[PDB]
Amino acid sequence: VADIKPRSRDVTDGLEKAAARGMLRAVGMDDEDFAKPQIGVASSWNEITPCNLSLDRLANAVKEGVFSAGGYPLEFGTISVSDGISMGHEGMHFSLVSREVIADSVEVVMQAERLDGSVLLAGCDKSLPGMLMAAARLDLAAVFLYAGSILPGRAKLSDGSERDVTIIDAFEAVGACSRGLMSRADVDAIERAICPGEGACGGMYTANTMASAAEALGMSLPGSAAPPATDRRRDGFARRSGQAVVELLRRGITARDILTKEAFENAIAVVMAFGGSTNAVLHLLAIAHEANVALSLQDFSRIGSGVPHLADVKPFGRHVMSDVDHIGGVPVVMKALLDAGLLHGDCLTVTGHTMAENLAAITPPDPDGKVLRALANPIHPSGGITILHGSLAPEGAVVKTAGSDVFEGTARVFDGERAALDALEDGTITVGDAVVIRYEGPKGGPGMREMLAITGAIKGAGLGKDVLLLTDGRFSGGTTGLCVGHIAPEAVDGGPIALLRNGDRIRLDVAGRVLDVLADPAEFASRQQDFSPPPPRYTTGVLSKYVKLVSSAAVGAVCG
Amino acid sequence: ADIKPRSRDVTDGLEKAAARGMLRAVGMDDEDFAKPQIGVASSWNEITPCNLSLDRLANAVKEGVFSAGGYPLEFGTISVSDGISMGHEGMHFSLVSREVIADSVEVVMQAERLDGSVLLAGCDKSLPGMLMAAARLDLAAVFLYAGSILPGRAKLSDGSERDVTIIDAFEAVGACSRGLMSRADVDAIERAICPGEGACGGMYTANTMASAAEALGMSLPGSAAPPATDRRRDGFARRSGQAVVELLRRGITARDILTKEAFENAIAVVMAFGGSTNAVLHLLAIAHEANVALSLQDFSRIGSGVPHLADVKPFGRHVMSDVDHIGGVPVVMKALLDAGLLHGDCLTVTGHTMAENLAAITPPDPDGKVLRALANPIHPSGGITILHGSLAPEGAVVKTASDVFEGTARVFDGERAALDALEDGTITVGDAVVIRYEGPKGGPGMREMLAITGAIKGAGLGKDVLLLTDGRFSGGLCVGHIAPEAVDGGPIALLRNGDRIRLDVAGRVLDVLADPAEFASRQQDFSPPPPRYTTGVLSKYVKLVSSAAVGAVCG
Amino acid sequence: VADIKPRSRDVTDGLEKAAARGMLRAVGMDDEDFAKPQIGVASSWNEITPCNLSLDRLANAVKEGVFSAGGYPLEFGTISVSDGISMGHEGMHFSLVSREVIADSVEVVMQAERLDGSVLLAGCDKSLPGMLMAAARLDLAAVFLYAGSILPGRAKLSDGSERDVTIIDAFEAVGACSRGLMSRADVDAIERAICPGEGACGGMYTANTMASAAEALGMSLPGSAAPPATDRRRDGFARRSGQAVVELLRRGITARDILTKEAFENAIAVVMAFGGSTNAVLHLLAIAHEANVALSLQDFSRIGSGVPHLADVKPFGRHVMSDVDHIGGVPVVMKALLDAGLLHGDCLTVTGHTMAENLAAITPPDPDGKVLRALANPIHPSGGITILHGSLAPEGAVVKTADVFEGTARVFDGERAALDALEDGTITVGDAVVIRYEGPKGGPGMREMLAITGAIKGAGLGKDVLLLTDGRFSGGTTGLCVGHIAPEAVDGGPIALLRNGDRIRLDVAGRVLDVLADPAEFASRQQDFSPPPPRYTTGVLSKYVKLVSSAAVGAVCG
Ligand code: FES
Ligand code: FES
Ligand code: FES
Ligand SMILES: [Mg+2]
Ligand SMILES: [Mg+2]
Ligand SMILES: [Mg+2]
Ligand SMILES: [Mg+2]
Ligand SMILES: [Mg+2]
Ligand SMILES: [Mg+2]
Ligand SMILES: [Mg+2]
Ligand SMILES: [Mg+2]
Ligand SMILES: [Mg+2]
Ligand code: NA
Repeated sequence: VADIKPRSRDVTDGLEKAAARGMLRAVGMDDEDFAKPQIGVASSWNEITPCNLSLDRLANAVKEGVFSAGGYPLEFGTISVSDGISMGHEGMHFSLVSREVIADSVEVVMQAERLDGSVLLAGCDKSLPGMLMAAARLDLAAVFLYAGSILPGRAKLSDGSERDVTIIDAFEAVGACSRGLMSRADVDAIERAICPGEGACGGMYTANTMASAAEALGMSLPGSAAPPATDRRRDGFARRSGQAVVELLRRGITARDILTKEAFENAIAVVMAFGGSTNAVLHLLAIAHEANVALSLQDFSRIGSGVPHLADVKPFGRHVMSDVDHIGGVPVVMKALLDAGLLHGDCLTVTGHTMAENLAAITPPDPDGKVLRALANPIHPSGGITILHGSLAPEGAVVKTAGSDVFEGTARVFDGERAALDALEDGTITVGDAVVIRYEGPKGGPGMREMLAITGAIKGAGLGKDVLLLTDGRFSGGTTGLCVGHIAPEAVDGGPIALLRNGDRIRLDVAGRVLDVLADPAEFASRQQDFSPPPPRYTTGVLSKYVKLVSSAAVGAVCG
Repeated sequence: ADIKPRSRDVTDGLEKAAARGMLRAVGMDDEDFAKPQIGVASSWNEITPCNLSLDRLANAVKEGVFSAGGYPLEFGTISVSDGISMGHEGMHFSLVSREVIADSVEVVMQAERLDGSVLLAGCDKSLPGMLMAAARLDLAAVFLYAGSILPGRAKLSDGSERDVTIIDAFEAVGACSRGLMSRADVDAIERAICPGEGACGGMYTANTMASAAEALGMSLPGSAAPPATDRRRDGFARRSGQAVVELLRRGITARDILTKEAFENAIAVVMAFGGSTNAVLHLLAIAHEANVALSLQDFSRIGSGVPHLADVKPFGRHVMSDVDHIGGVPVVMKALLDAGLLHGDCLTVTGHTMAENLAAITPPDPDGKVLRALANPIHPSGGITILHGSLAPEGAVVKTASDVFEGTARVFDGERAALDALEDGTITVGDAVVIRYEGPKGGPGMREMLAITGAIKGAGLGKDVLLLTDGRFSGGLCVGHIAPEAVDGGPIALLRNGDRIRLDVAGRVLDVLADPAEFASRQQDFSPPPPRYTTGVLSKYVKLVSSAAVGAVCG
Repeated sequence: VADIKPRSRDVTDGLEKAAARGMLRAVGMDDEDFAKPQIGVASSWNEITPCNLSLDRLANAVKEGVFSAGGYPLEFGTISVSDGISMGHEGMHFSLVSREVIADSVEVVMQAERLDGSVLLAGCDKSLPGMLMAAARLDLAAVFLYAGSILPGRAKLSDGSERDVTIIDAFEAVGACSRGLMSRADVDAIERAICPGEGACGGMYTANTMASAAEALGMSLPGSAAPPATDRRRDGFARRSGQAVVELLRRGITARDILTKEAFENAIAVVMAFGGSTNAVLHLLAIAHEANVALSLQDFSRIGSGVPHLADVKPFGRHVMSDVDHIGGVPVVMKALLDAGLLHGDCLTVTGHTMAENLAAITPPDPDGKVLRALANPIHPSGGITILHGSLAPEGAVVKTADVFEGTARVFDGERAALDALEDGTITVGDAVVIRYEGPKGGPGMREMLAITGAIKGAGLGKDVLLLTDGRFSGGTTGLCVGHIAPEAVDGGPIALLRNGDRIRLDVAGRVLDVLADPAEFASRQQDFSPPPPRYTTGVLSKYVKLVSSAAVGAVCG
């Protein structure tokens, strides 16, 4: 039978623990509490971004649930950054490393205090995988709860027209204004509308994709991802999350009993079915690594080839998470995939029951057909994300799936985004070019920046469907099937992307899953002698440490 | 000066429409884009009493920043309990918390383009973690302490009444296991040691570093001493938010304040307070983060000229609330300055110098009981002694509560083997007890070991044996920080059972008295154990951490 | 120059104030804060209703504003009830009395602590006029800030239809279900959608009406009413409210400098233009009484005559307050009224500037034409509200209008007797149904009855019967529902002398409500009138009944 106190007997039990008991009294524990499991309630609450604002009330509601189930909760805090506020300046270099700092933050507190289990609360992009990575690493009972999505805003423009707007509409408005196609007054109108109050980005970006993936991994209560941050149903999910973690301790269940290979395959299938963020490839690889579970880029290909793209969601589709909530949330996609034999029903979850048993209990409706397509009428018969291999990316790369044709182009090679933006401004990027931005990898950037300026400018210059964008970094906001990221090995590791020179020919076959450089292997291989990595830009502090310890993007840019 | 050295990246120009749009959703309006943005970094949590006051104090810092025309944005970071972590595997995760906290503040401040910070900490390692981030960022930064816990009084079965704390609970446990105290009396002490919010009241790491923060000029003068439960801390909080905005108006940043001279002020004040040996490790690391040259020999030099004045636990009688009653940290600082043992011209977070601050607040002279006048010291020199010599070529640290101490080496790989030996009677009077592989890499995490110090004292061998480690000690002669550590093939790794060790306090020497040639002939036989932690924060820490001799810095 | 501490030198200055200073240190004041004005921040925050949830964060942002302007804020709390959750049970008798308890609560703290000025924060119906009454009564610098409106919720029905719903839709769902016209599943779908999270009722009920009235009185910052509770623009209005109260102290401005006759006329005009709640009549009469300003039911008639219904907003219209916010909020209505000469521009406000000066500074757009109509194309030519007098209501009555009814009286002592007669089939087409002993004293608490209006409406009798009370009515019948009949039955008004068979006439155009029995015989019955004994002989309602005035003067307690 499970010990409901697998760690906290180190601080509560026996003559020798008098000093620890004396300190725990001073945070409120009394005689009756020392026999209870201790639950760490880790919140990335802050006011530096709206994404995290709901986590204060939700952590409180988690503590109420832990108490309701006979546990003792202890709240603590960790950082997040704003993936939105950090865009367009030096802060973009500090987004992905925040993931590592959050996972380490949770590990250190849980290990130091000998807590038995956790509930982990996150809002903004990198804090979700940061928490899930800590949960995997610790292999204690753990429940993940999301902040919830922001509500959509509506801009009134100068011509009397109106549009629903989000972050991307603010960046695009700036671009329209710079090309003389939009007034500064109309950029102002969009700015005032995009973010009304608390909640993470409403589109299918990293936060909503990973909140959906956490339901799919069985690490969040089914139905918990979709209700908006402002919606008090989140409070109920919070109290039930605190109750659930105490029951996992009673069962002797830990995070690695839930994070099995099959649970990761269920996350891949759900992310493929939502046309989730390509960032979910990086994060799910990293979470598998932290859970000591074998997972490769090819597992993404294999599962993704069998799962249709169903969700018509921003940024590439029409709808936002509040619309997915309205038609029944993530359980609708999970039930559709289970009924089609595309989900492992027998995966244990944080309910203490299997994915199939959870879905039987809540009986989601069928896909509505607009927000989530019917399985027989999908956006694409296979996954919303495509994994590539070939001579340019022998350790793999990722691209959002298109309808389209094969692309061949003459390589145009840049060390960093700034160089490519300059070349675009000077007219040296034209139809048929393959634009290659290298030294943007985990080590090269450093931090593997999500670049939005080059995709924005290519679209603005009308070159959206005529140019191929390729990077060892990441892209946001480009044309489906024409922005390739995560090219491994990255330039700093002397991968083929580092050997490229202006004029080399590149071929991308998305349907055939191939990204090749057309140069004679022998001739191409011997330029290897000339490769030299630029010296690290950041020689002190968190980014200097990151560059020393970080792995390839091909295995999730893990540091441990 | 430009009052927005950073935040123009998120508030200014056409291109910042998206960042402005998100900043409106945390409550900023049109008039707030022109204001400096202050990160208010709280290590608040409920896992230890040390951090409980930080929630209301963060709120008061925000009120201060608003009152001075800034815009504060609160965020959280971790802290661990140095007390609750004692006696189990959690002790391996105490020191590394310092590095995670420093990184966490750097990440938020760099990602969000904030102009300055107010940094709030309670428990041992969170104070140096915040100070290291401030030094590393080189923006306007003010540090504010959670404040001390109130002392609790235990009534014992024998009608006795004593003020008790963590060490009193650990000692009670030892007394009870040796049949010299009832379980009833152990329970009475348990119930009294921590009544509620505030850090340890003795001159442990937290109070030492809070005092050192005033001495660095990084905290408002007088701010360290008021207890966590006292509402004067709220006024210091509001004045801390006001102060950071004024630093922006004057274009002052942390490295303007953290000069070599400020570090020598901090060492002076720590020596005078009988401060924790942990302050050696933390000030070396904070200087490294400020790009300021600071070495163990700097500690020895300042320490030679600065007497121990504070009669404070654990060595003395009083706690920080007693220090508060008689005028707090500025009383020690004025006494040192008057004697020419403090640099008066050091710029501080007030925008004025240490001398100008002390002139403004006119602290009283030492009271004679809680703080001694200079002519009347507890010891004529600093409590913290720096050693070198053939066993510690890169340095070691000992609290000298000044003769030659010796022993035949009894050598253990980790604390457990030393305790097993004490239990088997194989440790006797005159032994030099060496616990190696407890360094930053070896432990890993350079534990502050309490089990062996407690067990030796409990066995009556306290004054009869020498204690030596490449890790750290709490309670109890106890030599720590021995460098290079065992994992790096330092002399401590070559020691064998029987080697003669000599500690010479006067000469500042810790020697192995082996023939140098015979001793060096042992190097070929050394091989380090493989890392115990192969995943997570401790596998990373072992890969990056420096020698304790330069502060166990990671980057 | 005005003393910026008109009250707080009683607790900070002089030898005798040593104790008071020592206590203020313990809430955080240091030596420098004793020279600052002290601002009471009064929050009706609670969790008993969603209406109040935003007030915790907004009270915090008020404090930031006070600190930003050199004041020292001290937060304290008062009650509020839920006008929604109180509906349908004995709790309804405790709604209006909460207004008086809230007013007394703020008076007590402000007078005890010698605070210089206040920011008052309210969300649910009765708490807004409670706070405004306290502000008028104290005559210190005061700024009012609303919680903000709830967001609209979307129900998907078994039908496959989708509706935006709120409380009335939940109560009508229940009526439709018990008459076999809606499934239980669809009632549950509506229940789940009506209230997503924090905020007050989104329609033009008492809260939104009084929040709009507060902007029109000059007691709230212009544009502050309309932004939803969940919208962080409310935080900016909170910080500016804290800044505003300190600047009122610097200028020596107090609440009665702002609450002039002209400002109440502004409030009446804005309430009429919004098709606002008839409860606004009761509360604006009470606020004017507390402010020592002459205001009568006749003023509502005079101003109401000249102001058209502009806002196409629930419950009458289609839209909710978030829609009004989208098109530029209450300032759009106030500028429209100012330009048409239907607003007094020279009224001093909590900005320290005039109503005209404020609207010039923020330049609201013109009415959009859908949510807010231009005056050229109003919904109704005159105000939604009609004031009546006559032999049945000598001290007046109030009816929501949109023509001449004559009927035989069917008389009930209390709503329950009327509901029983409807189920019995005793209430029929042509009846003038009289529910008496529901006034301030009679009820007690002048309940807003929804059960009889819903049951009559459900029974298809809406257009066929006249509903009359000395209480209040909530919801329409799609017919005529006359409230506030004064004097009330307890005070031996005509309503108490009525008997089964008397005839009654209601002439909306004539502003008349008459009992058509012969004067001489009707008077003859006064000798045998005996009021029932108070049901509540203990506690707050026993004290309320002893002190409350006529609804004709706002049901004030003195
Ligand atoms: S920026 Fe935080 S979730 Fe998008
Ligand atoms: S345990 Fe936290 S300061 Fe002592
Ligand atoms: S019930 Fe509170 S505003 Fe309607
Ligand atoms: Mg909280
Ligand atoms: Mg992102
Ligand atoms: Mg197991
Ligand atoms: Mg707080
Ligand atoms: Mg310590
Ligand atoms: Mg400088
Ligand atoms: Mg509050
Ligand atoms: Mg009401
Ligand atoms: Mg006056
Ligand atoms: Na570049």
